[PDB]
Amino acid sequence: LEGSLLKIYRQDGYPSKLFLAYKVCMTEEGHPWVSLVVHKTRLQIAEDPSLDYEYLPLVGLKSFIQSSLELLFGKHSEAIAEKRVGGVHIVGESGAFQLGAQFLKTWRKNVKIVCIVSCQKEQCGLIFQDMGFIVYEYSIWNASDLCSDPSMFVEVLQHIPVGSILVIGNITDCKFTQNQWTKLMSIIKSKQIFPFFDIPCQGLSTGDLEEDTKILQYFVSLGLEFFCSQSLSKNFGIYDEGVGILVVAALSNQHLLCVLSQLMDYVQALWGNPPATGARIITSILCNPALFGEWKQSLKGVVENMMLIKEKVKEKLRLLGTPGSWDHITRQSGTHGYLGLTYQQVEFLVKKKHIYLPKTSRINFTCINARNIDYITQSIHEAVMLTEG
Amino acid sequence: LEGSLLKIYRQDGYPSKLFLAYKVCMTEEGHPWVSLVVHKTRLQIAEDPSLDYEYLPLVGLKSFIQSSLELLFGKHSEAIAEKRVGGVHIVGESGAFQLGAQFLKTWRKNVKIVCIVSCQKEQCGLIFQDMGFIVYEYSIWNASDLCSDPSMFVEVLQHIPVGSILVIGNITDCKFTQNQWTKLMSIIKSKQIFPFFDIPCQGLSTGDLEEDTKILQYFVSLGLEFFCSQSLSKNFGIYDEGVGILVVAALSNQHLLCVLSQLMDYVQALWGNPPATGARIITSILCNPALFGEWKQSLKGVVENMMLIKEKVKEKLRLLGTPGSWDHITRQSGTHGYLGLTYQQVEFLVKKKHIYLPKTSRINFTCINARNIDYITQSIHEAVMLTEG
Amino acid sequence: GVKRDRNGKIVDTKRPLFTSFQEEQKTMPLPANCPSIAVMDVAENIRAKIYAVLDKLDFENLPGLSAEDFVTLCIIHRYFDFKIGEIWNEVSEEIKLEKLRLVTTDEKSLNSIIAATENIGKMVASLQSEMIENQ
Amino acid sequence: CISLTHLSLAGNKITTIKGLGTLPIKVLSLSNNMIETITGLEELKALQNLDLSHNQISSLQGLENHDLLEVINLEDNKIKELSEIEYIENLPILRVLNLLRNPIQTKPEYWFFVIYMLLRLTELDQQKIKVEEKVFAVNKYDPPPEVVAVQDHMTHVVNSMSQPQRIWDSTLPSLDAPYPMLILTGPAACGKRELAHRLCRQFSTYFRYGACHTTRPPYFGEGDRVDYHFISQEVFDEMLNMGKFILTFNYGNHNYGLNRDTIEGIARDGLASCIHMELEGVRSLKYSYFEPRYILVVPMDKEKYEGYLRRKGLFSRAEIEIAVSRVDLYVKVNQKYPGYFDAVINADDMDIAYQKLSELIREYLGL
Amino acid sequence: HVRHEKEVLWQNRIFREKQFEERRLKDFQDALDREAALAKQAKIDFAEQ
Repeated sequence: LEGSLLKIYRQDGYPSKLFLAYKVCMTEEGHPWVSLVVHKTRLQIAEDPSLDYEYLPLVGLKSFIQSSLELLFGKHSEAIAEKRVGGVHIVGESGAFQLGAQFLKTWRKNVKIVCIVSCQKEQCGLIFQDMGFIVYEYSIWNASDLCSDPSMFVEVLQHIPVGSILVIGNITDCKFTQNQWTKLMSIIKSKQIFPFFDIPCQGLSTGDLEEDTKILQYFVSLGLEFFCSQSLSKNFGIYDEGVGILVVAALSNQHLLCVLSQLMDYVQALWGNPPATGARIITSILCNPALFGEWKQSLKGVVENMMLIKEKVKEKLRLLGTPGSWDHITRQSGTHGYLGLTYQQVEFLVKKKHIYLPKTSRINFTCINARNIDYITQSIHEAVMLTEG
Repeated sequence: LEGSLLKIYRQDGYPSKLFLAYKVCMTEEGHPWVSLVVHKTRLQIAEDPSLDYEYLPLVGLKSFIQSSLELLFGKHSEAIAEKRVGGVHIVGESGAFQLGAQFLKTWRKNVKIVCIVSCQKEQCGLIFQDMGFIVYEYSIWNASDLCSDPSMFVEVLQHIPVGSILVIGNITDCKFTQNQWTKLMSIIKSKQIFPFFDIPCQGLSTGDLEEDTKILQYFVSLGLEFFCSQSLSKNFGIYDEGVGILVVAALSNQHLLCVLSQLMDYVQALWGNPPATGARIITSILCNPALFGEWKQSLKGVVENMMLIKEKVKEKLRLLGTPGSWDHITRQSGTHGYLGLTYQQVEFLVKKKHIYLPKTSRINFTCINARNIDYITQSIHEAVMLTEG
Repeated sequence: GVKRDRNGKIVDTKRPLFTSFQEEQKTMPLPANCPSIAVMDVAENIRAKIYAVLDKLDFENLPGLSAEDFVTLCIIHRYFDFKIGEIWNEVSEEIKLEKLRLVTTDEKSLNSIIAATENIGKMVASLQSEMIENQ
Repeated sequence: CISLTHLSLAGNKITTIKGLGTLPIKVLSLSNNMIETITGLEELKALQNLDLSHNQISSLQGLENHDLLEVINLEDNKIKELSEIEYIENLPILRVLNLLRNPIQTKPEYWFFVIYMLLRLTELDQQKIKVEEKVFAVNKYDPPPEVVAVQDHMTHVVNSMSQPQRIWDSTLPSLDAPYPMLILTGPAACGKRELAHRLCRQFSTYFRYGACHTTRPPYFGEGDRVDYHFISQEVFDEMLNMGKFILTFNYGNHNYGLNRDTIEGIARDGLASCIHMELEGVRSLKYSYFEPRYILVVPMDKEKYEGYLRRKGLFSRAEIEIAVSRVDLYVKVNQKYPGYFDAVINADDMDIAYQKLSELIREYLGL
Repeated sequence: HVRHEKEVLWQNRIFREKQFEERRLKDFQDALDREAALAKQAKIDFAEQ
């Protein structure tokens, strides 16, 4: 892992150096933005310092785990009555895959095959293949779209062998059309395919949990066998504490009990007891209706800020005359989105303008603000005209 | 799982039921033992207005790292700095075991031999047999002396095969001499035994943090290579935090960096970020002298609560007419130890007195209190009468 | 065990305060709870306390001036500073065997300290010879 | 000849190089020539191995435009200036450098300055630059944050020791209950000094303010020997040379330090002391054994503090941004280090800050 | 007094440990940056030819 962006940005001396990919949730200035509910959250955690500090079992402090269970289940649906759905405490940004991929590999012996998205493979499938797996890839981050594209997705679905697993990760760029939903379902039915999903940025992929889970809501209404990978360290955003959950769906209660037993074994192996600080911090924002609702509203506001930054970057790049299509930035959803830059533009930025971002340029648009975006777009336009000309 | 023993203890309608066996350190009110410094530090932590909302470091907190290394390797240790030891801020408590197992299955997969104390058979066997490692037992616990006897460890020195993964349990009572220790390592080094340690209760095992692992400091002073697990949140008072630390030891300096080159990818693919907010109290005592002292007299109060109360309970048993002075109770190090009671005496406790305990007669001495100390002594005494004879 | 000449003259400028016990002692780690070389002495001496009691009674202006009185007055007066210097010197000697390598920044401060201590000791010896010549 | 991957004209009479431009000349050997400048080469990006030894070249700005230049050989030339060292420092690929027999080669400051700037160099004048050597050159040129603080404190200790001393009143016999001391650290006059004065106001029977010293003449509004000991720079340096200083911190090229007698005077009576502190002084204090109650006083509202400093009047334009950066640095340092400070209180409002300080004192002494 | 300062500058051995720690950070990046630029050298040579 070369975290060169932030470190070189900090170690640089250019006065007008600007970083566009801060790892955490941002204000208009580069501060670790929090919802106005976090200030109250810390105060309403400190009212109970006389605790005896009882351990978290293999299931953990099931207040947090259960609250996140109703979170990922959806506090608006009825998949719980089917008693085919469960979930287990994970830690950090990878425990969800560490449980789900391991379980699927171990107990779907006939199914050691998945077709995943190559763009979000870096975040999802790398952990998925960390559990000893054989993966087919649909690289739907098209050159023309510069975002996840359902075309090659469904195209690979057509050639999927009987008895495979399908991954729809943090690719909310694919707001799959209803017709594509039906085509996906029809191809899956004829081959007994197991859908899989990963939204580590619930409330950040599109702004709200329900919108992040729209096709997920449709799948839940369908009642399929699917897992829901998620990391509350990225959606609520405890990157310091690093706590999340995984959610499992099945077709029977005994299968769900087997899933729960195997995942409890995998929890005892991986970490034994989940941490409590992150779990309780997440509980404080989940259970309280005021904190939860205002967190949703403020996170939607931050996501709309991100969308505004995407639109402004696109509009200023097309206004200055910079070659190439720019609506691809707006095609991308969530705080992650490519800019379609070449190596030469990136190297010119790094050298002369000291703006650091990869060739793929999946920058966090919450970092850019309406105050420096003019200079940023001017520098990008200069880089493009001087490097590609 | 077989949680049904404590579960039926909880279901027990007997008012004088006493699960004197759960290993966690207690106050006499039935709460996990907390100190006033804990509530105080919770109070000052409550004043934190702003947050650094980014990922916590994976190596550990600097003061926490220094404390862990000086406790596990010595106050005057040299292996601390030139990467002859290791400290990694893992997830939870079982994260160290799972990272070590990943390292084994990646590099040390050529050895599937494990040598342990019999009390660690199922415990470490769960993790080892989860990856296929064969486990071999030797009972260095004495069923006659009712402690860990050095003599069958000097026999186990011949029992142990060559080049195994040695998991260490309660070797505190296996009190060799310095020359006997040197003979022990001469036997170990001649057999290439790679040991694996775990010290989650340093400070209350013998009453001193140095004496608990003084044998480990002298181990690393000889250039031994071993992994270790450590936890301090338990014996401090903040039990629920549950964030341990993986501890490595070796001789080669660059090889630890080479191992870290893969451990970084491991940790990224497993969790990414564990929490450390609860560790602020830990450092609040372990760093400042006044709080360190005050919590040390709190520890001495706990010491009087088990081992001095051990002596007073034994004297009360002598007064009641209990045959044999149960000196082995006081001789057992730590807060946990087998009583030597047979199955039919544990069953008497569990049924007539509902003083619940595992089938090995291993109770937790921090559960012993002075409130109904008469009842506890009477229960043990009548158990001796009706079941010993 | 402190040694002088056949008349009571200082015979050292580097470690004249070393008694027999300091000379027989070397640099090794201390026992578990046995106090250090200086702790038991300070708890059981009247050496540094004479300096304090003379300070209580105007150390430098009292009747009874003589060669021996001058020598003992100078020794007792400079004993505090030179004993601190000797403590840091024995710390340096223990560091010599520690091998627990410190940054070289600790070396220059020690060099300055030992230079000042040696200058003080040599000037004290010269001033001893000077009062002997005076008498 | 666009395909020209290499060029070599060693030992010729090349006065100045021209025409090459953008040629992909990866290796260029032009030793034993009459070359005076480095013209024409600047755009030879593909030039990684350059040899211009035994020549008459002085200025080297333009070889740094060889974004790929890895090996440079200009032995026996007329190079004397050190500016090219900073110029060739901007080469992320320069790994080997040769400058022997040059007049510049005579001032080993060139040597360790190349070592310090060019951390990316693996070789300088035919030796391999070592691991500890590069940061030894670092500690030869720039003063490190923690390490210049360390050097300042060590020099303070050296000068304080080198003079006759006495049993200090500030050192009380009770180890766990020594002379009560308080330290409030933060940015430039964020009210922390005013907070200490307010503490001495209400807790007049408990505390008494301790004034730091300075090299600076009295600024208006500050009482002499009450807020700062407004002595001259020469007296400031001398009273370290006389063995009375243990710490300094530099503001506007003016140093501020603490004389031990200031603590001795207040401790001579028995009442506690409160002193406002600052970052360099805090570093020098933590390197020492001294045991006050460390308190960091910082106004988190950086914009409010910015406007407050701008409206304070006595400060120029650049004096506000430095203090704001120090505010942010203190916030990050205290929020990243567990068990670091004994207490931290907001300085956005003096009233809430003083309420927190008062409750902290009351819970300390159990009043 | 100096025992504390002796131990504080013992922690300055972390800076002495940092001596090679950030050499590693650069020794395998001071070669890759040189190597990364070679990726754009031979692609247009025969392409132009």
